[PDB]
Parts: sequence; structure tokens; C-alpha cells
Amino acid sequence: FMSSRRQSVLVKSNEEGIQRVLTSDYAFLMESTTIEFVTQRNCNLTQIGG
Amino acid sequence: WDPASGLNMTESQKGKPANITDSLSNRSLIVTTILEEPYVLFKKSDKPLY
Ligand SMILES: *[C@@H]1O[C@H](CO)[C@@H](O[C@@H]2O[C@H](CO)[C@@H](O[C@@H]3O[C@H](CO[C@H]4O[C@H](CO)[C@@H](O)[C@H](O)[C@@H]4O)[C@@H](O)[C@H](O[C@H]4O[C@H](CO)[C@@H](O)[C@H](O)[C@@H]4O)[C@@H]3O)[C@H](O)[C@H]2NC(C)=O)[C@H](O)[C@H]1NC(C)=O
Ligand SMILES: *[C@@H]1O[C@H](CO)[C@@H](O)[C@H](O)[C@H]1NC(C)=O
Ligand SMILES: *[C@@H]1O[C@H](CO)[C@@H](O)[C@H](O)[C@H]1NC(C)=O
Repeated sequence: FMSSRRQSVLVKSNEEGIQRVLTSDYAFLMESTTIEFVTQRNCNLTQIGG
Repeated sequence: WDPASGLNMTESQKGKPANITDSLSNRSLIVTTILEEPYVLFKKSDKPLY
């Protein structure tokens, strides 16, 4: 999927990974030590899988 | 040899006329193949492919 749409799904920050989840319908893949920082200061987000 | 022409060899060496043989090879095996999904469906790659 990502090789097809490699301009729109791929942001360039961890910040734009946060914002486009909060606004769009988007399932950003972050490193797990930053998800534990985001999902404890922004309680409307979560960590889906293992 | 001739400065205008070059080497006009008499390359025939008929003391032993039969010299070498070659090898039949790859031939690339042209496969007649129509497109049907999910079998031979096209790629969504964003460039021309060869
Ligand atoms: C004596 O008389 C001759 C002819 O009357 C005059 O011309 C010289 O002799 C021949 C005929 O023109 C020339 O030989 C050719 O030279 C080519 C060299 O390629 C280039 O070399 C440099 C760059 O490195 C350039 O400055 C030059 O202008 C050339 O463009 C060869 O590649 C030629 O091709 C063929 O050579 C032999 C067959 O002969 C084979 O290997 C191949 O088939 C190849 O395709 C050709 O050999 C020669 O260059 C002419 N000039 C000179 C200065 O020698 C002479 O001027 C004249 N006087 C003297 C002093 O020789
Ligand atoms: C999550 O986002 C909504 C708007 O999308 C906002 O109203 C809400 O306050 C946010 N949650 C927290 C805990 O701030
Ligand atoms: C080389 O010599 C042979 C013998 O007659 C003949 O093919 C011709 O004269 C020469 N070849 C070429 C290509 O000039």
C-alpha cells in the first residue's frame, strides 16, 4: 500500500503523525516509546496492536 | 594487409576443417498470458515499467 501512495500516507515527523490521526482517518505507525508519551497526554488516542 | 583495405585474412584452415560447435540456450520461453484478476493483474506503480 505504502509504495503506491508514497506521498500522502507518509508524513515527515512524529508530530504530523499525531495530527493526521486526530483529524483524518489514519493509522500512523509510531515507535512505542513515543506512543506511551502521546497516549498519556492526549487521552483520545490509543495503541492498537502489540 | 593493405593500408586502404586492412586485413584480408584467408581464415580457412582446412587441414582440420571442422572446428567448433555452440550451445542451444535460454530462448526466454514466451508465455501466452492474458490479464485476469487476481492472476495477472497490473501493478499500480507510479512509473513506466519494462
Ligand atoms: C602520407 O600519405 C597518407 C595518405 O596518402 C596521409 O594520410 C595518412 O594515412 C592514413 C590515410 O589517411 C591515415 O590513417 C588513418 O588514421 C586513423 C587514425 O584515427 C584518428 O587518429 C587521431 C586521433 O587519435 C586523429 O588526429 C586522426 O585525424 C584520425 O582521425 C585510423 O583510425 C584510420 O582507420 C583505419 O586504420 C587501419 C586501416 O588503415 C585499421 O586499423 C582500421 O580499418 C581503421 O579503421 C586510418 O588508418 C593517417 O591518419 C593519415 N595521416 C597521418 C598524419 O599519418 C599522410 O598524411 C601522409 N603523410 C605522412 C607523414 O604520413
Ligand atoms: C480528543 O479530541 C476531541 C476532538 O477531536 C476533543 O474534543 C477532546 O477534548 C480530545 N481529548 C482530550 C482528552 O483532550
Ligand atoms: C579478399 O580476397 C578475396 C579473394 O578474392 C576476395 O573476397 C576479395 O578480393 C577480398 N575481400 C574483400 C572484402 O575485399
